[PDB]
Amino acid sequence: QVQLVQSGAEVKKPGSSVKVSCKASGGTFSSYAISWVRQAPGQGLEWMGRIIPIFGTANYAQKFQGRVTITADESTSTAYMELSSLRSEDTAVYYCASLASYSSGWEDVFDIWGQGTMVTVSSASTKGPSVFPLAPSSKSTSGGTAALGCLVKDYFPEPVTVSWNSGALTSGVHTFPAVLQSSGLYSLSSVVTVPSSSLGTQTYICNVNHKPSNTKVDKKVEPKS
Amino acid sequence: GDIQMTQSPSSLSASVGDRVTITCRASQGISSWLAWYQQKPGKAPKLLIYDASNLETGVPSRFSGSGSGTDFTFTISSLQPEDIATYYCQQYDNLPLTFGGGTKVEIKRTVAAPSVFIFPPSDEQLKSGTASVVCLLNNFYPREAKVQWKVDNALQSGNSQESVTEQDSKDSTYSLSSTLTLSKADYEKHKVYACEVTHQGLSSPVTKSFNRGE
Amino acid sequence: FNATRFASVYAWNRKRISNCVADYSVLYNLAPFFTFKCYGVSPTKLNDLCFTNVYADSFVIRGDEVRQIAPGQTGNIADYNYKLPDDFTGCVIAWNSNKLDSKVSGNYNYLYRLFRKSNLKPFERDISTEIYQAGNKPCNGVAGFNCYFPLRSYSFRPTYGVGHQPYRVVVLSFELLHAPATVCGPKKSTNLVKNKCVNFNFNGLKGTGVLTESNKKFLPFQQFGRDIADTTDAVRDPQTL
Amino acid sequence: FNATRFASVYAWNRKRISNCVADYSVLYNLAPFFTFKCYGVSPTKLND
Amino acid sequence: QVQLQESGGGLVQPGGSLRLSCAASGRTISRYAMSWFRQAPGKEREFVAVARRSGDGAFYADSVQGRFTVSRDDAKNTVYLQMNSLKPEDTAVYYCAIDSDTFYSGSYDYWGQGTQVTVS
Ligand SMILES: *[C@@H]1O[C@H](CO)[C@@H](O)[C@H](O)[C@H]1NC(C)=O
Repeated sequence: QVQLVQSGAEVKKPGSSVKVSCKASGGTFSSYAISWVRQAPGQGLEWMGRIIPIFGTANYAQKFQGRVTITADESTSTAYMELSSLRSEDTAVYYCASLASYSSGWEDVFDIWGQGTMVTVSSASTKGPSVFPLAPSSKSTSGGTAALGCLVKDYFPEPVTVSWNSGALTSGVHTFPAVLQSSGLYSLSSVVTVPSSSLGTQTYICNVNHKPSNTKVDKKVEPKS
Repeated sequence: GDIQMTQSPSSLSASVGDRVTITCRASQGISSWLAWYQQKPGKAPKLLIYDASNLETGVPSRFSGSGSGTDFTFTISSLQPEDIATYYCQQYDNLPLTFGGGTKVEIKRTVAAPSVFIFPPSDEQLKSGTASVVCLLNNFYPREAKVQWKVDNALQSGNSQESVTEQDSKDSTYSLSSTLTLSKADYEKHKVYACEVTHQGLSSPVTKSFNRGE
Repeated sequence: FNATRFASVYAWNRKRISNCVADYSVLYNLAPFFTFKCYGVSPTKLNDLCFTNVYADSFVIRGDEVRQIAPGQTGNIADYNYKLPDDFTGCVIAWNSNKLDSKVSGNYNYLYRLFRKSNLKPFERDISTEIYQAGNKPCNGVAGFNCYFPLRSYSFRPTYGVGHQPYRVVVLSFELLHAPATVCGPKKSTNLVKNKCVNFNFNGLKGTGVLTESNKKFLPFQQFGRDIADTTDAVRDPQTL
Repeated sequence: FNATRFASVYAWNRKRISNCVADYSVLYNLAPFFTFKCYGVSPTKLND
Repeated sequence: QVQLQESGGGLVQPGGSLRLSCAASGRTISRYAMSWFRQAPGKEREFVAVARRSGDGAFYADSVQGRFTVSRDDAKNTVYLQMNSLKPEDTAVYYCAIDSDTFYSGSYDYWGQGTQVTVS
């Protein structure tokens, strides 16, 4: 068997340079070569360059020539790629796949891929979130149920995880994709629908976690009339 | 110059069990050096068709493809629930590889009316000197619907942000929300906040609003 | 011949051909079939012969390197990637494929070894690519002057001259042993004339004589008899046995 | 190869040789020479 | 304003099939999709079907998906509708409407004219 494993998400300011890696395991390194693919939020795939470590030949896409550099070694059985002078547009996911079309029959089709590595470029730095519940109105209730929600704001960087009753409540739970402020801080929203009679009699709480700094936050939700 | 591919149509919608097709084209006739990928939202791409007309190991017979020269076609014999993803064509006639624009396919269903809700801000938020109002559309279909702001019965624009979700795998519906933001002074300037909605399955436009004292 | 994906000179692809009616006019009639060299047989006579088995080997090599694809030759291809028997009987067909198998500083699909511990036996194949050690030092990785990597790529670039342009080659190995014949030409079979001096052609066995109902008990596996001096004394009819 | 008088890549040195025996097992293959590579011609052909 | 008209309908027998048509002239036929609507006497509106520019199949609500068929004719600026095995629910007035939004996936509902159906 053959597998590739990538590093965790990395973040740094615009104008800096980002290093990424992905372990190569199984089989033999002499039979491996690596590529690099991009996936920024909300569109399709994109390709950066190609390397054959054992042949020493590398190539980069015209839109990445000079800015990107690819290296690999057999002692660690790993490939390293670097990009310099990041723009805000460089916020994307990095993918390395066992290189393709290298020989008789194997085709320029990426067969085996890594798990990925998210990178974002912003002027903000690591800090915790701000949380405040929503106050749903009684008159807005429909179908004998009330919608409850919480907001997470002013945090950076992602990931951020949100759950209701620390995961004990899942029916009617809805969450929206995050957004990025002009200040460089991310935001999130989540809601849950429950019967108007169950609330109050049973406690409902929204739980949040900013894993990059591991700040645990939980807060209660209560409608008003 | 670099070879650029065009994928048509850009979007698709078909119910489970229906025949669907996807096409990808190149500017100049490539020597059948094309492949196809499947990528779930945020997941690693999966190889399905490697040669112009061959299937990868373990790929179901549900998938097939053919084509040569400039234009190629990718067909599925029967759509299935797992098919909510984006498929990309990859051309490798020459090293300057390009990736297709990607075709997004979703599950078709019948019209579903939205559930409409409105959120007023809380005191903890107001004490920061800023205020916001959130309007919600939940579990509706087709794709999108309008959300409009009519604070003080007067239309407003440019002062709100919107976020939307993916397809709901449990019922193939969608949800949408809009968030209005204002400063405390401008927040107090107004006296009525209203969110208006219009959707295909509704008998008439829907309005949700609240006054300052409630 | 139309296989869009040909194999490298090393780990060449071979297809076993049997039980077919072979028409070679579709091949040598085409102009782009640049070279049609046959050993032990002529291209004109192929359609009139029968073969017990046919093996079709294919690969991609340099344009000037096709000289090495011949019996008893010596060199990189003739010794370490593909060697033909000295008494090889068959045909070697090659043609240019630069338009199909070339990319500027690319075309890494086709690989070839440069040296081997021992010369490959005829029709021998070696898929392994393990690092070649110098013998005087145990090794597990590439180390330059020792621990060599055997395989290397042509790197066909359209800018190359004809001497280095990729050439698409196929080798048709034939076996001319007597019946049973699995591959035969499109020659039409006539009626069986008996008890008369006639010219006969039994699966390419041409001669003149009188055909008579034999009374010698051939075993089921025997389909052709010989007398003293290896002369053919009896034969079983391919149409009615 | 042991002189190290090259001192630069610009205006690199070149040599022509005749009437000798080239023992490549020693030439350009002692301990200091860490890496090696070849193109077109195998290392064995150098000796033979 | 934009003109519009329908044809067909009228008294029918339950359990049969019915045809309807709608057409327009002198204005663009693509940027707004042509849809159908229904209204029971003194009750709320119900959307029936609509056909887009691409003509990729049909589109229905819950109550009409299993009994209706729709089609459009760009070369003639007309649209047709189908009903199979009419039911007691088929005592109502339909309407021909345009999804009045420029090249939009959704729609703004506006109806120009309608006709009656009555199962006897
Ligand atoms: C030879 O082929 C013909 C035509 O198909 C058939 O009628 C006949 O039985 C065959 N004879 C033998 C011995 O196969």
